[PDB]
Amino acid sequence: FPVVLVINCGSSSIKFSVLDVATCDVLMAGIADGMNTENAFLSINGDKPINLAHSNYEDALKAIAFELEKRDLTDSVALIGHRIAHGGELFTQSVIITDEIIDNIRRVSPLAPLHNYANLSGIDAARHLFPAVRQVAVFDTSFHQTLAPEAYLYGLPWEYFSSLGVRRYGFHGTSHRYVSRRAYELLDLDEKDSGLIVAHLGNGASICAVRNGQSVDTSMGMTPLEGLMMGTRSGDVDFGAMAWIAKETGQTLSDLERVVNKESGLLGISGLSSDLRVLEKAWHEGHERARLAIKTFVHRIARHIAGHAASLHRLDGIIFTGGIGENSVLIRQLVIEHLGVLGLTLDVEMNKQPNSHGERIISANPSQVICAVIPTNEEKMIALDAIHLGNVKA
Amino acid sequence: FPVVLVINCGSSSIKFSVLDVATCDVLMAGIADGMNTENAFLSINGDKPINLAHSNYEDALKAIAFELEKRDLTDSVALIGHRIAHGGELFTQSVIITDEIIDNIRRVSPLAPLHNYANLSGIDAARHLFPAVRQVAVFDTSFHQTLAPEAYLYGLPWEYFSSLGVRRYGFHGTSHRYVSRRAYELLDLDEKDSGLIVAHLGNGASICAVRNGQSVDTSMGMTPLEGLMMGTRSGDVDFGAMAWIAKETGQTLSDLERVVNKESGLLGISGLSSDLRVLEKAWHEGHERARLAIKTFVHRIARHIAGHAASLHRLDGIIFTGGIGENSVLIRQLVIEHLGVLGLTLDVEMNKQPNSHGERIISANPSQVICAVIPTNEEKMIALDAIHLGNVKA
Ligand SMILES: Nc1nc2c(ncn2[C@@H]2O[C@H](COP(=O)(O)O)[C@@H](O)[C@H]2O)c(=O)[nH]1
Ligand SMILES: Nc1nc2c(ncn2[C@@H]2O[C@H](COP(=O)(O)O)[C@@H](O)[C@H]2O)c(=O)[nH]1
Repeated sequence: FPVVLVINCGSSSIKFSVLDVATCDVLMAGIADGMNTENAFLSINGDKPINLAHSNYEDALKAIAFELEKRDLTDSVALIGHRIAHGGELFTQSVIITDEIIDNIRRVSPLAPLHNYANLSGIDAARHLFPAVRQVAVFDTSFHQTLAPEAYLYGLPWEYFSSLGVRRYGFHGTSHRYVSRRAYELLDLDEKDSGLIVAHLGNGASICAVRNGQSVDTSMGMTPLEGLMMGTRSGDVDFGAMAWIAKETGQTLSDLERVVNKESGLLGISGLSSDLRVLEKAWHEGHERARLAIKTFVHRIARHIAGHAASLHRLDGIIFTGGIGENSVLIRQLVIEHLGVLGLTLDVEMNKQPNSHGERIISANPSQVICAVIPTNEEKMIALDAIHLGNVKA
Repeated sequence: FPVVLVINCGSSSIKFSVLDVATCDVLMAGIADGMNTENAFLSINGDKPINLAHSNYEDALKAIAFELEKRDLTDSVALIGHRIAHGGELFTQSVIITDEIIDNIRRVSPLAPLHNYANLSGIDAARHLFPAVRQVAVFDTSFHQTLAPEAYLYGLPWEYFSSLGVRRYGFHGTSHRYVSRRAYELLDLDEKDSGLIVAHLGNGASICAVRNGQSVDTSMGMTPLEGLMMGTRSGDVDFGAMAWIAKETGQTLSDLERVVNKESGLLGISGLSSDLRVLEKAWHEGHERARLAIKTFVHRIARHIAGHAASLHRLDGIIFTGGIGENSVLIRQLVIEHLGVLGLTLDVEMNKQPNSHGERIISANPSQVICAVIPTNEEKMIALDAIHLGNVKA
């Protein structure tokens, strides 16, 4: 009864999951949170908060690995999937990890210094602890390499693209990929004759146009800072204004990189929370700055959704996913309210239902376009890729 | 037989026109080009290139004023209109120039140091040379103050908006205003029940959503650097990428402000020209970089047009204007080609015709939305405002 191990090595954390090959069901989940710090803890299911003080990426994985042998799971780890943040232009699909892969990942790491270099430390540690186990590298950017130049190029001088590698890459590729695959079934569509818009909304957020199967436009840019206004992230911002602010407050480019990435967004406007559950309540309690933060949020999502639709020959569906998209009744309706121009009519009884109802249509009959919610499973997709790559003979 | 004098004091030039009150027709046009330099010339109609060596904003206007008395026009200058670049949040409409106005213009000048401070020098000089003549200040930003916060706020911290005044303002307001007014007549619409998209495309470029008469969304931001990719201007650009480039080439914020504003855009990609007539030919001659520069241009216009439509309850028309929009057959069709999602069908015989045909529908019957071209007249609108403000008793 074989399983697949899934690893995501963030900036300050290691998120892991164990899935069954037969069912693709989670049999264990956990997190090694607060990495590299004076005190680092491991938490499986949120039941054991085992401390490890000053421990790094390798030492954590060793602790996690023990907690699998402790539960007699070591001998069943058939495959190991690794979430990779930035694949650049070198990775179009999912691959079996080899020296060539590690080497190519090292090459593109310049594009995302924080995330990528942690992923490599997660690969190397897994390479170590699991020898005969075939490993797979899954890229958050690969789904997007189907974009045309006219859609990925920036309005900057060519030198930057050809020499320095400056271009739009877009993120949440695995989420946008999975969600769209599922969307073909639920909406009874033809992948080769389809036009979808996928709104991944949560911690970080992006839109993606999926034409006839492939990604043809996405909101996030070279970094995850472009597109929609997000939790702590500003979203689209006038560079002439950023350069102006630099001249006023005397702040540096590095200073503003922090403000834009960590102090801006939903938090930035509200001066309250980078979280909807709070802000949604704050509005109802009469807070205006929070009401604006959400109206502004909603507005920028509708602008991009409708804008991304221009990359499709015909619009068939609009899909919500991520923490916010799946769970938030209000933002869903507010975003449709805004996109009445496309002849969208929402079925409020269908939109009322929580995330327990899973995959669900939320639009009515008169509506020109079908709306739906599909819970993303970044983990399931990583597994499926590896299970497929398991049949491969290297 | 009264006339109106129109003045536009750019960074390095003074563009002027003389219009008849009865007909709103141009009776004289000219330019004082290459200002403040070692040699500064004046050119009426392009017939006399009178040099003035080292001459400033006041001395040029004196020379222009003589060339009106020389043609017996001084005694007929009933009104003087002044193009003002940046009105901030203080000016919602056109006004008669008074001390209070000059004072308020001084207050908002921080938002556009280059343009605004030249406009004031144009007002002061005209104040001088014409005493009893009533003067009018017309703002390139005023039409846009009808925007909701959710549409003008940036994803930055609130402090910047409330204290520092950071927000979207949008430009080409007079062009977007005039064009839309005309569009109601040509398309037989009801201003109070209308939804237009106006694409001003030329030197600099912007889109504007006009719902039930008023501006509800525009592409340009606080500065004229946001929105579409333009001639020398980059357009929308990932700030995470600009901060990344800063870390690579070691360039400063001021360095990049120049690259983005002057070295980027159509010129930036092509490495050839900041002008379409050339690039349109280059493509046909087999140049790829120019072909991309235009495909990229087209694409970013369609993204914003469709995106701005989300600010309308219903889409009735799409309007092209400016040097590029009025004159370019190809870009018009390429932009419609891209916006097939909205059910746009273009009548190519109608699109073939040059700018001599003036105001003209270019879409067919099957098309869900009417397309049209309307030649902007920033000057005529400035006059009309002043002629209206001429009836006012101060
Ligand atoms: N309205 C609402 N928002 C939620 C709920 N659960 C999570 N969220 C939002 O989803 C975000 C987390 O996104 P995630 O990391 O899961 O993609 C949080 O900012 C939070 O506000 C819920 O039950 N209701
Ligand atoms: N294709 C084409 N483009 C033109 C023509 N005249 C002007 N343009 C374009 O319009 C731009 C000038 O915009 P303007 O300053 O008039 O708003 C130039 O970049 C130029 O390429 C024309 O006859 N054909």
